Amino acid sequence: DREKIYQWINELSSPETRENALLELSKKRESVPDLAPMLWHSFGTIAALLQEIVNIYPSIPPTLTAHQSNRVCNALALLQCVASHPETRSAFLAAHIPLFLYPFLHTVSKTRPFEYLRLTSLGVIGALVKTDEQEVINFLLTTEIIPLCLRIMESGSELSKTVATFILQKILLDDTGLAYICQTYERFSHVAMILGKMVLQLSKEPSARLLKHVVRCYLRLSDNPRAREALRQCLPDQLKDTTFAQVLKDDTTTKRWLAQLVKNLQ
Amino acid sequence: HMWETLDDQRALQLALDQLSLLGLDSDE
Repeated sequence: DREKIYQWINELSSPETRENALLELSKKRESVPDLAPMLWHSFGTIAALLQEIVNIYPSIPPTLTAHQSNRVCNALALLQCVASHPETRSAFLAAHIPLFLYPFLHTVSKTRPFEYLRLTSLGVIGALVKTDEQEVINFLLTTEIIPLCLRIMESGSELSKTVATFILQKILLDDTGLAYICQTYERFSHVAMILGKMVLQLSKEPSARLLKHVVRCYLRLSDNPRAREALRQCLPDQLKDTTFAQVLKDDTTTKRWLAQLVKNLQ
Repeated sequence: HMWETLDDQRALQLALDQLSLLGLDSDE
C-alpha cells in the first residue's frame, strides 16, 4: 500500500492522472492509518489538495457540477483524515486549513453539488470538534465558525442542520465555549434566537436527531446563570408542551434532557 | 432538480460516510 500511496501522491502532479489518484488515495483513508502524516509530509501534497478547493471558488453564480463536487469532496475527505490524525491536527490548525472550507459553509446555493460540498466540509469541522480538544475549540472560536453554523442551522437541509448543530453543541459543551457565547448578551441571544427558530421549524417538519441536538444545546446553556435567567423568560413553549409527543415517544434520552432543562430553570 | 448521475451518487455516499464517522445518532 505504501508504494501505491507514493505513486498516487506523485500522480497528483499531472492533470491526466490527478482525479484517479485523488479517488485512490481517498479509498486508502479507511485502511492505512499512517496516511495522514504521509500526506502531510510529502512535499506538495497538502498544497495540491488545497488547489482542488480554491479552483472551485469561481464556481460559487453557482456553476459547480456533480463531477467537480465529487472530486473536491475527495480532497476534503483527505483533509478530514489529516484533521483526525493526532500527529497532524495541530499543524492543520496552525496552517489555518479550516479557513479554506468556510466559503463552502457560507454559500446559500441550493444545488445538490453544493450540498455534497457543504456536508463534507461540515464533516471536516465535525471531525475536529469531535476531539473536544481545547486547541480545536479555541481556534474555532477565534475564526468565527459559529455565525456560519447558525446560518446553516437556520436554513440548511435537515442533515446540514444536524451537523452544524452538533458543531455548535461541541463548542457549547466546552467551558471556554460556553463562557464565550454567554460573555455578551448579543452572542447569547444570536444562539438562542437561532435555536428558537429551529424549534419552530421542527414543529412543522419533525426530525428526532435534529431535535435531540437542539435540546442538548439548550440543556448546556442552562449551566450558565445569565443564560439560565434569560431562558426562564424565553424558552420556547414547544419544548414544554405536547408539540413533540409523537417524535419523542421512543427517545428516553431527549425526554430526560428536556426534564432536566426545565428543572434547571428553577 | 432531481437528476442523479454517477458523480451525484458517489459524492452523496462519500458525504454520508464522512458524516457517519461523527456518531450523530448516538444515545446518551
